[PDB]
Amino acid sequence: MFMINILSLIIPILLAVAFLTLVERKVLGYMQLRKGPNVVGPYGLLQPIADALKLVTKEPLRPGTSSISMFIIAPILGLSLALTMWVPLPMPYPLINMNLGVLFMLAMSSLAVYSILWSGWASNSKYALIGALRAVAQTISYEVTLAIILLSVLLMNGSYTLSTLITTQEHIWMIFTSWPLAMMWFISTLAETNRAPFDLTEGESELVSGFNVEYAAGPFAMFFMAEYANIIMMNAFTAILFLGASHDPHTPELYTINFVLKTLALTITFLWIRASYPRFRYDQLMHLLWKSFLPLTLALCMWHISLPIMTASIPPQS
Amino acid sequence: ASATRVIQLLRNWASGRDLQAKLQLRYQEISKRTQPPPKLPVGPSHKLSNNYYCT
Amino acid sequence: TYKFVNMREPSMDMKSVTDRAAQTLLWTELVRGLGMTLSYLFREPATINYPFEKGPLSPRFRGEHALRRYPSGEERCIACKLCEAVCPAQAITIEAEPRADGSRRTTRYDIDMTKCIYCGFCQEACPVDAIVEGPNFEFSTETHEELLYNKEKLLNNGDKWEAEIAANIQADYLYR
Amino acid sequence: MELVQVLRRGLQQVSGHGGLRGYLRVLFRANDVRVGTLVGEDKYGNKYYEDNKQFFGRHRWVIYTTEMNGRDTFWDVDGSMVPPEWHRWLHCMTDDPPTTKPPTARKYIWTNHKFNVSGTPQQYVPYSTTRKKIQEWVPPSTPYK
Amino acid sequence: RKCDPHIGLLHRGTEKLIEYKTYLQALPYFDRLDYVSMMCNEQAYSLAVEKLLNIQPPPRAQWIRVLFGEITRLLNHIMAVTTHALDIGAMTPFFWMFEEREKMFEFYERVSGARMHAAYIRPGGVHQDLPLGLLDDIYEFSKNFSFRIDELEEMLTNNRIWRNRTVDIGVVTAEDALNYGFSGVMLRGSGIQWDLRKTQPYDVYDQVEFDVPIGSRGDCYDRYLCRVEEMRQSLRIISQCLNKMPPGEIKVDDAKVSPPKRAEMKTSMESLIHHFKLYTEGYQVPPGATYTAIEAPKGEFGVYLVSDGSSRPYRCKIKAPGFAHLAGLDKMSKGHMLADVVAIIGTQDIVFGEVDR
Amino acid sequence: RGEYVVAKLDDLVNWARRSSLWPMTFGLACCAVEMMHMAAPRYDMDRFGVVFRASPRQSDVMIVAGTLTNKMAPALRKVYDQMPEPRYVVSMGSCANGGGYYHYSYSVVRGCDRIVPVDIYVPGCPPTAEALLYGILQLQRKIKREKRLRIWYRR
Amino acid sequence: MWFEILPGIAVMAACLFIPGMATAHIHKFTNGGKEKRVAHFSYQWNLMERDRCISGVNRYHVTKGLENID
Ligand SMILES: CCCCCCCCCCCCCCCCCC(=O)OC[C@H](COP(=O)([O-])OCC[N+](C)(C)C)OC(=O)CCCCCCCCCCCCCCCCC
Ligand code: SF4
Ligand code: SF4
Ligand code: SF4
Repeated sequence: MFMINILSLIIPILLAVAFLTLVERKVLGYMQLRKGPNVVGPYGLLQPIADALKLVTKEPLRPGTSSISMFIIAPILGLSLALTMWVPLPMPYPLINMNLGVLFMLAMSSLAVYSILWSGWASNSKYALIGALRAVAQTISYEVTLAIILLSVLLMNGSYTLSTLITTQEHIWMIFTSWPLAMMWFISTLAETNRAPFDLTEGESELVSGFNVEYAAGPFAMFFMAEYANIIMMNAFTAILFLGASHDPHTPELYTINFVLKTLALTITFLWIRASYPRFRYDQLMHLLWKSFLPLTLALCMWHISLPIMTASIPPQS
Repeated sequence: ASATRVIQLLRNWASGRDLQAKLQLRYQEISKRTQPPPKLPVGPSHKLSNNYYCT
Repeated sequence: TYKFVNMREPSMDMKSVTDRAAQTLLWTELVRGLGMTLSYLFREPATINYPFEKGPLSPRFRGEHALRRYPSGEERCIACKLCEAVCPAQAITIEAEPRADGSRRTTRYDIDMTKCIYCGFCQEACPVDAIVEGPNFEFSTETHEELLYNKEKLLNNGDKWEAEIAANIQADYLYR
Repeated sequence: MELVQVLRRGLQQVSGHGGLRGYLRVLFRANDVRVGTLVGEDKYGNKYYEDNKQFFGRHRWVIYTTEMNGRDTFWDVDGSMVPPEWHRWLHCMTDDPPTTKPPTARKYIWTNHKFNVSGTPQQYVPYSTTRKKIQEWVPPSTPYK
Repeated sequence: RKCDPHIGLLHRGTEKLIEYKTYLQALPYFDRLDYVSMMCNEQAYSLAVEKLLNIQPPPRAQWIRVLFGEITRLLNHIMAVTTHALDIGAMTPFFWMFEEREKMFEFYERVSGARMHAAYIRPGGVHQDLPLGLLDDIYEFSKNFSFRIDELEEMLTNNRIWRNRTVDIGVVTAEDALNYGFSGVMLRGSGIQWDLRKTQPYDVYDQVEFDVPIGSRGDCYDRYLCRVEEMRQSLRIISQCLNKMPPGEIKVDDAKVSPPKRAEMKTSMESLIHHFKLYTEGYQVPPGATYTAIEAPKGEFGVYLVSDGSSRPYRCKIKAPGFAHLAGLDKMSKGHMLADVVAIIGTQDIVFGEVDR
Repeated sequence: RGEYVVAKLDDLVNWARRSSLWPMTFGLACCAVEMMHMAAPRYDMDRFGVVFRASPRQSDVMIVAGTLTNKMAPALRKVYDQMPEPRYVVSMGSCANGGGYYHYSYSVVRGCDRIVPVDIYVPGCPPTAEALLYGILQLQRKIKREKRLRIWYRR
Repeated sequence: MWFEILPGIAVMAACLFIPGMATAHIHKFTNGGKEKRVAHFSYQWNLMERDRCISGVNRYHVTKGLENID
C-alpha cells in the first residue's frame, strides 16, 4: 500500500516547488512595486505549468567541451538527494522515522555540493570553473556553523530523532530558548541554498548564471527545481527545531496546517529577504562566517552544553 | 490610496513615515488634459519702430 | 556654498556604544531595510495593463508619419522640399513633376521609417504642415520592407489618422 | 468593520459584470475585473470605461470588441484595434470622449479603422512610385537589316 | 593589478557625421550622444553655439533651460545609484524610484513631444513653450519626490552590506583625481572644492541657491552620499526655479538664428524667407573655435566645436565626462577583487554611449 | 482523427512558447534605457510571464537595441548562435532596424537584419515602452499562428 | 492589490498540506485505526514481534485483550 505515500509525498513537493517560482516572482514584484505574472491564467496560476513544460520542450543543447556523463550526473544527484531529503520530516507522523534523522538531514545536505562541483567542472568553461570552486568553498564553509548550531539546538531535545522535536517544543517555541542561535541558524540557511543576499552562486548580473552556467531546458529545470526544493524544506527544518505546533493525535490535521503555515510564512521571508538587501561579496561572505559567526557559534555551544547541567534540565533521550 | 485605514497603519508603522499624504503615483490633482488656449507673448524685438537689425 | 556629506563623529558613551553594538548584533538598520519593503508590498501597484489601458501622452506626441490634406481634399504636400534640408537622418525623399493641371504634388515621398528619429523637425519645417507625426506608435512589423514607407502609405496614414492629428494640431498650433 | 465593505465591492464586482459568466469572461479575456461607467461605444463593439477614483493610467480603459474588420478576436487583444477618434481619449491625450464631441466631418476619413495588418496577405509592401526614366528605342518588326 | 578596457562597441560617427550636417541638424547628435541624460547635452551644444553667435537667449528661456536641465539632473543620479544597487544586489530599489522617472519622462513628452529624446534645447532659446499646467505637474511630483528618495535612502545607504561594499572599496587622492581629468562630482566626492554650477555660473545659475556635496576620503560610499545630496539640492533648484518662471519668451527675437513663429510664418515674407533659409542651410556661425563646458549630471561635459564661417561645423570634439572618468579606471582599481570592478564602475558613471567621445 | 490531435498538441506547445519568452535584451544605446520602461512598475515585463534572463543558454527572444557598430558585430553573432532553439530576435529602434540616423556612418552596419534573421521590427527612436511592448505582443501572436506540428504531421 | 498573491500560495499551502495529511491517514489505515507504532530502540521492536506473534493473523496492529485469555 506504501508506494502511495512516496508518490503522495514526492509529487506535492514538485508542485510546491514549482509554485514557489510563481510565489517568488509575484512576491518580489509587489516587493519592488510590481504585479508579477498575472496574464497567464487567473492570477498567473497556470504560468508555472507554462514555463515548466516549456523548460522540457525547448532544445537541450549539449556543450561541445562538456562531459556528458557528469553533465547528466550532477542534476540527477542534485535532484535525487533533495527528494530523499524530505523522507524523515516529522510532519505529523514522519514517513521515515530514522532515530538519527537530523544526521540524515545533514548527510544529504553535504552531497549537494557534488551537484555544484561536477556541473561547474563538467561544463568545462572558464566562467563555470571559477564559479564552481568558489560556490563549493562557500557552502562547505557554512557546514561547520550549520552543524554546530543544531548540536546546540537538539542538545536540549534529547537525541537526533526528528519526531521528538514536537515533544520538547510543546509548551513554548524553542526559539524562545535559543533565539541567539535562531537567526544564526536562519542566516546560515541562505548561505547553503545560495539565496540573496548570499546569492553569489547565481549572480545574474555578476556570475550571469553562477554554478548553473550553461544549463537550459532539461538539466537546468532540475537545478532550478532542486534549488527551489531546498528552499521550501529548510523552512520545515526551521519550522521543526524552531517554531512548531501541537500534535494532538486525535486530529493530526491540526499539526498539518499549523506546520504548513509556518513553512509558508518563512518561505515568504526567504523570498522577501532577496528583495531588499544587496548581494554579498565573497571575502565578506567568508569573513562574516569564519570571524563573525564562528566565535559566536562556539560560545553559544558552550553555553547551550553547560546550561542543562547547570540547571539540571538534561533532556530524556528515549 | 483606497486601502482601509488598518492596513494603512500597517504600512505607515512599517515605514514610520507618512506615505498616505505623499503617496507615489498620481491622482485627482494633476492639471486637466484639456487646457485653455494659450496666448504666448511677443519677443524682445517685436517692435514695429526704431528696431533696425543693425541695432 | 557647500555641505559635508560623510564627516561625522560617533558618540562615545556607554549608551552610544551599546547602541552601535546592538545595531551590529541585533540587526536594526538591516530590519529597517526590511521594514519599508512591506510598506511597498502593501501598496497599490502602478502596473498599467495593456492594450486595455494606456500610459498618458500629450497633444504634441511624435510618432507614425501621416501626410494630411486640405478640407476640400487636396494634398497639403507642396513639394516645398524643405523637410529634406532639415531631416538630419535624410530619411525622407521628395521628387515632383508638374501634375496634369500643373499643381506640383510629389511623385515620390518615401520616408524611410527605419531611418528617421521622429524629430519633429520635418513638422516644424513644412510651411503647410503637410507631413505630421501621428500619435500612433504601435506600428511594428516583421519584414524590414514594410517599414520602408512611400507616398501612398503616407497618404493612407493621413486618411486613417485624420481626426486625431487634426484635433491635436488644432489644440497645439497656438504654442507653435 | 472595514473588511465587510471590501468584500462587498468584491461581490459587487460580479453583480456589475452581468453574472458569473460575464465575470469569468473579463477575468480571462481582459484580466482586469473592474466596474466602470460606460463613457461611450464606437462603431466596432469596443466598450470604453472610465473611473475617476482609479489613479492616472487606470483612469480610462477599454475591453475590445469580439469582432472587427473580419479578424475574430477573443484571445487576440491588440493595441492597433482602437479607432483614431477614441485613440485620443483612451491615451488620455484629451478629456473629451468621441461620443461627446465627434470628429470634424471630412469626406476622405476612413470609415473603418484597420488593425495592424503585418504578417497577413493584406500587409504592406514598398515600391517605387516614380514613373520611369530613359525611354528606349523601338524599330519596325522584321529582324536583321 | 592592471585594468585597461577595450571600447568601441558603441563607437559611432558623431563628429564625423556632424561636419556634413548643419548646426540644427547636429542638435539630435547630442541628444543621442549619451543615452542616459539627454537634456543636459543640448545645454552644452546650444550654449556653445549661442556663444559663437554672440546672441543671448531671452531670460525666460534660460529659466526653462535650467528647470529641465535639473530635471534631467534628477534623472541621472537616480540610475547611477540604483544600477549600483542592481550590481550590489539590491533589486528592489531600482524598481521603486524608477517609477518616478516615468513622471519626468511624462513631463518630457508634454513639452517636446518625445518621451526621452526631447530635442528641446535649441540655439537661441528653447524651441517651444511649456503647456498650460506643466508647472503644476512638476510641483505635484516634486512634493513627493524627497519621500521617494528617502525610500532609496533608508534601504540603500545604511544597509550594513551596502556600506562595506561601498566604503574603502577604491579611492583616489586629491592630486591624483585632479590630474586624471576627473571633474564634476568625481572630484567633489574626493574632497576637491570645485563645481561648474557656481564657479562658472553658465545660464541663469547665478540666481539660484544650492550646496555642492563635497565629501570625505572619496570611496564608492563617499560619492554615493554626494550623489543623493545632489538630488536633494537639485530639488531646491527645481523649487527655486518653479516659482521664479518669468513672463518672458522662449526664443531669441533674431529670426536669422531662430525660426519665426508659425503664425507669422504664413503671414510675413521676412518670416517665410528666414524660415526657408534657416530650414535649408541654417544660420551661418562666425568663424572661430570655442570649448564651452557645463556641469553634466555625470561630469564635465564640453564641446570644442570649430566654426569655418559657414552654415555647418568643421570639427566638434566633445569633452565626454564618461571618457575622462573612464581614463582613471587603471589607478582607480589598484588592488581590489574581481567582483569589485562592477562596483568600481558603479561609483563612477560610465555610459557606453557617451565614453566614445 | 489525427489532424485534431496534432492541432491540440500544437496549441499547447505554442501556448507555453508565447508565454515564457525569457529575453536576451542585447541593447547597447538609448534604445536600452527606454526598454526598462517596459520592464517598469508602470508597464510590467514580468506580468506577461517573461523575466529578463541572463545566461544566454536559457533564453528565447533576443531583444537587440541601440546602434550596432562593426566592432560589436562579431560578438553579436556568436551570442546569437549560442542561443537555443527556438530563438527570435526583435530589432528595436531606428538604429538597430535599418541603421537609423547613424546610417551612412563608416562604423555602423545598416540594420541588425544584415547579421541576424530579425523576426520583429519595432520602429522608434526611442520606441516608446508601449510601442515595444506592442511588438512583444505582436511576437506573442506570431507564436500562436505557428504550425510546427502540422508541418511535421503533413511532411 | 496584494491579495492576488494569496491564490499563488493557496495552491502552495493546500498542496504542501497533503503530504503530512496523507502520511498520517494511510498510517492510520495501515495500522488498524491506531498510528504506526515506532521502534526507536530494540525494546519497541521485539515488543511488536510479540504482538505480531500473538495476533495469530501475523499483524502487529491487532489487539487481544482480556477476552483473549482463558
Ligand atoms: C544569558 C544569556 C546568554 C546568551 C546571550 C547571547 C548574547 C546576546 C545576543 C546576541 C545576538 C545574537 C547572537 C549573534 C547574532 C548575530 C551574529 C553576527 O555576527 O551578526 C553580525 C554580523 C556581522 O556584522 P559586521 O561584520 O558589520 O560586524 C561584526 C564585526 N566584524 C566587523 C569584525 C566582523 O552581521 C550580520 O549577521 C548581518 C546580517 C547578515 C545576514 C543578512 C540577512 C539578515 C536577515 C535579517 C532578517 C531576518 C531575521 C530572522 C531571524 C530568525 C527567525 C526565525
Ligand atoms: S511635406 Fe511639406 S515640407 Fe515636405 S516637400 Fe511636402 S510641402 Fe514641402
Ligand atoms: S521627424 Fe523624422 S522624418 Fe521628419 S525630418 Fe525629423 S527625422 Fe526626418
Ligand atoms: S534607434 Fe534612436 S533611440 Fe535607438 S539607439 Fe539609435 S538613435 Fe538611440
